Amino acid sequence: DINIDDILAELDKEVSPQQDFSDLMKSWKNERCSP
Amino acid sequence: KFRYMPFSPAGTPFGFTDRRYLTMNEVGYVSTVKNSEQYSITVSFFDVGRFREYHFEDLFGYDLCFLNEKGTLFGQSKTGQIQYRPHDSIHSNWTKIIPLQAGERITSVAATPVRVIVGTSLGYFRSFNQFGVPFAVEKTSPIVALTAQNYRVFSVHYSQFHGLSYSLSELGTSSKRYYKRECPLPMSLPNIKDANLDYYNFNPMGIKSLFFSSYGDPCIFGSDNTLLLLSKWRSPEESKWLPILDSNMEIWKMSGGKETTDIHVWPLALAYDTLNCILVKGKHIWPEFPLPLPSEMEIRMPVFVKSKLLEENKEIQIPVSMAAEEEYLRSKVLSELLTDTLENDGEMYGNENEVLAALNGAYDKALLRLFASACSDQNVEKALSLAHELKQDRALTAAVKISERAELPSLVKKINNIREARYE
Amino acid sequence: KFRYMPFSPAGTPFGFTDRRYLTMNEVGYVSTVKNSEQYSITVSFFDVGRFREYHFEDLFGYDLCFLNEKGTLFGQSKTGQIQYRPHDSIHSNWTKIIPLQAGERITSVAATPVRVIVGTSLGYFRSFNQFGVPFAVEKTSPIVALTAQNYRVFSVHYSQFHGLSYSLSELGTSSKRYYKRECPLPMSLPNINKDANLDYYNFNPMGIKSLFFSSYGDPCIFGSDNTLLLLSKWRSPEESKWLPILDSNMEIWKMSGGKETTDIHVWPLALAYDTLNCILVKGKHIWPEFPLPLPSEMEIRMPVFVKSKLLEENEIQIPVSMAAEEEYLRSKVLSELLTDTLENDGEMYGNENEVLAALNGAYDKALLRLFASACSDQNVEKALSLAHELKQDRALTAAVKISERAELPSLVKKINNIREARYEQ
Amino acid sequence: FRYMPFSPAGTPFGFTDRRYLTMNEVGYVSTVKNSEQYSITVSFFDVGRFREYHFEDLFGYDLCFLNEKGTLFGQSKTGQIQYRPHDSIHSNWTKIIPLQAGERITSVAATPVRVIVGTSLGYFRSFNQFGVPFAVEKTSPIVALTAQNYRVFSVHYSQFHGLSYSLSELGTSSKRYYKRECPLPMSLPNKDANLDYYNFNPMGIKSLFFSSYGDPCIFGSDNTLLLLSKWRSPEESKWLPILDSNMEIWKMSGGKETTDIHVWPLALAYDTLNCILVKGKHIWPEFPLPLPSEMEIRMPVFVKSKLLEENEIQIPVSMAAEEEYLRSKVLSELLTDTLENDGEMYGNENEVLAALNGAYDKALLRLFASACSDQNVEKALSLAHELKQDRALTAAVKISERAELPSLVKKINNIREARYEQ
Repeated sequence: DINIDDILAELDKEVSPQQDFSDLMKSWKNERCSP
Repeated sequence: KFRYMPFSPAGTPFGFTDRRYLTMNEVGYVSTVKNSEQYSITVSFFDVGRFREYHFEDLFGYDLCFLNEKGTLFGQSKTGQIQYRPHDSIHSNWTKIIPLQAGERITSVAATPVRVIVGTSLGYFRSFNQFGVPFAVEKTSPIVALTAQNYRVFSVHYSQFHGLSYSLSELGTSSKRYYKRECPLPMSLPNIKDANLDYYNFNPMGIKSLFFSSYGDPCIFGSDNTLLLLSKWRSPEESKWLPILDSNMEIWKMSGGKETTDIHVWPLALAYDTLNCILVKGKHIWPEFPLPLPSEMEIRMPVFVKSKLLEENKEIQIPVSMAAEEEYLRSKVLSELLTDTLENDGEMYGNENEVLAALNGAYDKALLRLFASACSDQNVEKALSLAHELKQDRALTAAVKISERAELPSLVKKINNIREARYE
Repeated sequence: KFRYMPFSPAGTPFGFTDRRYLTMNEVGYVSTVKNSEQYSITVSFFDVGRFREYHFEDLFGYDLCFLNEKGTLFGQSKTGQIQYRPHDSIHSNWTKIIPLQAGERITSVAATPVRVIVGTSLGYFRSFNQFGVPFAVEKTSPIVALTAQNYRVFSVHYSQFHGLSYSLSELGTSSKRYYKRECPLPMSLPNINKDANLDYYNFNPMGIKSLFFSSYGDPCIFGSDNTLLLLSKWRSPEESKWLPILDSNMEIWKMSGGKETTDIHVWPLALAYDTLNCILVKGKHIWPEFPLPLPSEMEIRMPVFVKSKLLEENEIQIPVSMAAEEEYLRSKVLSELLTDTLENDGEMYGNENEVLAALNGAYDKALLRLFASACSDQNVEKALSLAHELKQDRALTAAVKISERAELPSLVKKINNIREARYEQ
Repeated sequence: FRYMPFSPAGTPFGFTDRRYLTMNEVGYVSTVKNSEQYSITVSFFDVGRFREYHFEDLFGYDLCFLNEKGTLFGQSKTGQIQYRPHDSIHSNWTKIIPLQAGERITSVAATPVRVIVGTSLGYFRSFNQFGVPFAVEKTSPIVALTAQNYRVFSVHYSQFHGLSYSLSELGTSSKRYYKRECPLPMSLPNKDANLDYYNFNPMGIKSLFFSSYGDPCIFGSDNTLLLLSKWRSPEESKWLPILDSNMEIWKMSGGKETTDIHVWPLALAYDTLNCILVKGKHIWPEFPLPLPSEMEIRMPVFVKSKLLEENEIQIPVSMAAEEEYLRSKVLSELLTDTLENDGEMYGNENEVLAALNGAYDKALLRLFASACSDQNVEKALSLAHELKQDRALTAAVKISERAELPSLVKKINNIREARYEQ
């Protein structure tokens, strides 16, 4: 069939404390294990 | 030959054991233990913040029960004893014997914030206010099953001389109203294996449960393991039963086919679009005392042609045509139920209009995915008939874009006429 | 496999006695004696002061009958001959043949001052004016019993493919209305699975003893369960509901002293407001004998009583609280029925406002006895709910006085809140 | 219960490779065994508007329906359906429907707008005319279906529900059910020539259709045509047994109680049933299909014993006047109901109604003359109350003068005054 997933995407499209905590977790995990 | 038996929603038999459930629903569950010559009853709740579990020794051997927010109602089918127990215990308990002729039984009981209701195998329908004052006695076709939610009462009637039928009421503190009285019910009865025969000796109607949605729509789940919901019940000339979930089909699907058996669905409540149920496993159809967690099944409109799925799958993957058909139909019926709720009853939480908007988005998306297949076969008329169905003009632009990419200028032209008509 | 035997209200078998009744009614009764294999009709009346008896030979074998104020209607179930005989003779008698298809019977017939109706075992509903001109033909579920009053017709249907059901209809000037339309009927059938019972239910397998309108035009029926059902609020179909307003078997059990008598039976005639007019049959055969007992009466009584309490707490003497319950319910239902009659039909006898006021007095008095019972247990919530059910200020202040002597001030405050909220209107 | 497939006026095989699937106003459909393949023929009675064609069927379609815009086919056991427009510029389409274990399709129906399928488990599935599924609903088990424009008329039966019907219409805003699973007053059937048919169609519903003016009808095992009058107001609706074909066959057979001629219903068109008269051992039409024929609608007030006492059979004039009065009354009601709600269908109806009310009064006047010849004042006066036109009231007055009955003159003059003084 004719694919339309991009058409549906352009229709469907119409900082955070949680990301900061996740970045802290990433920083802690990277720091602990790196030389 | 047929026999009348006491019913309560989602209650279970004893079987080989010495304990069973009297009822279970969105509020909680009730269990009874054959403690030698007397019965230990435990009333347990799912919201343990609002309600505290309690238990008592029962010397009468109650076999009927109904549990709601304001209190528990009990009944002994053979002797006519009933008892009501408010949950706060600020209002008193009370007990009564209702009169039974020889061989008559209470077949079901129910309760309401200003009423208590008892129905019998000879069709007497006795009403008491919530403090036990007798208020009325009707006679109807025998009430084989019965429930309420808030003030809305929904009952199923049966006899060899009237057939299977239902009634729907809204009793209230004022403006006491009846929506439908003893209309025929399209549910399927069992064949009036031995474990099934044991259950149907306990419950000959095969009504595993009977309840209301969270938004107050009547629901019933019969021996065919198919959930039925009465849609547009508030306007009786338009009402219709929707088979919103064939649980045998969805069990066969989620198990990956294989004619999967010895797994059964035991329903508790629909919530909004998602049947809470215990999934029982093994030969017996009903749960054991350590009540498992009530697993969730989303409703599925029964459009799934099993042979087509067997051919494509020989874990099951669904063709997008079938998936979009089910998506379009499910989103339409759910949007209609939400619209009728919000018009007549209004929002109970603070997000139902937002849910309805999101659901309309899913509806138009399903229509576009079917429109694409119609355009792939270059069927201009089928595609145009689908184009009329879209609710959002903003989404109807996608029908234009698809018909352009399908090189169908006739579809583009006609859809542009609809764009202009919708703007105007 | 069922047999569509002919039916008429309160009619009886022959049994092994060649004298039989075709119908009985508040007007009178009809009987036949099978002399020389023809049928000497006898038509009799209970208010002899304005109707003459008369006697004649039916040579056709009329086995169906209806008796009304204005005349009597007959029918021969097999051949379809029917006959109308007015009770004066300013109007003529007349006779007609009705079409029967193969294997069909006329099942029942009825008449009023402005209509005549016939029903058959293949469900044909045929109707005529009082002079015998056909006015309509219609097909329905197989009509197995039938009755009528004024413009109103109440019919009962049964088959293996429709179930027991009923219809209620009324002729307007322009067109007929159906209030109820082959709706299921909550009456019990006889136990098809005792020799007198088997005789009667061979004569009448459907087990209806009689079905009739009240003195105020409410449909009623009396079946094998021996309880009088009345269809309340029939004037508003969505909310109409059958009331079992009398268990005559329970009342016979009471009057015989709490005794399981096999030897007294009630045969209905008509619901005159508070009372069922009836014949109290006695002995083995459960239908009236040739010398009729006089038209008796039972008061209607709601079936709230239970034997297990009547036996131990008590020719049986009712406890005061259980009596107050039944009085409350009976007053409630009759008050509603007369209110609806007054709103819909108006005064039919010119005194119903006073009867309704008397019922409301009995209603509030029954509630006051229940209120005293609740306050005797100091059940505040039950008593206050009962106080909401009272419907006149005199009774509300009496409830306050009963609360005061119950030393219960919470009720005193709350019922005075009711009083304030009501007299401020 | 058995739940065999149904289609309007279809027939069994009966140890014969040919059978009919449907018969209508527009035409008929038939199929032939072709080894394990089937041949199918679609044939038309209006060969001017439509064209006959064949096709070969590998699925074994046994349900069918024949709308003027297209034919619908269905396979009862396997659950496939197919739609074939007559304006073949519109594409055909095919859909496989979900059938559960032991389920069968029991009926199908089609319209210019909507396609309907019903099953032995009471699922009631709807599609638009291009095969887009528009709704799923559950009912008690469907045993028969028919449709016309937006309107749908279904029959249901179950051991746990009895025999019943629904009448529905798809409004643009919403669907409406005028009557919903209400009990249906048709007789089910009560030997081999009967058994061969009732093993194919155990309900004995020979056909199921709407009138030319859009009122539902059914034709059952009793061979009586039932029409649902005043269906547009359920508070007052009536099933009228407007024609007993056994009486007409007996009348036209000179009073012979023949089992050698039967009628097959095709469709009602005002005062005439289109039908096929069929003769011989089998009660259903055979391979060389006879021409369509007509019976006038004639209401069942005839008494057989009285007619053979009177006597081709000739009706005594009073009985004839009764039948004509009764039929003119009910048909006048149908025309008024249709013209008030649906409006003119073809533009002839408004004059037909006036002529029909003339016939109504003309029949009542023969009854009035009969009463006045018996000198029965009260019967005659009630008959005078039923008259419509002032010409008819004055004719009744002149009859009563001719009957030397002046009490009727005074009374009917006062009725005439009561009408014209307004």
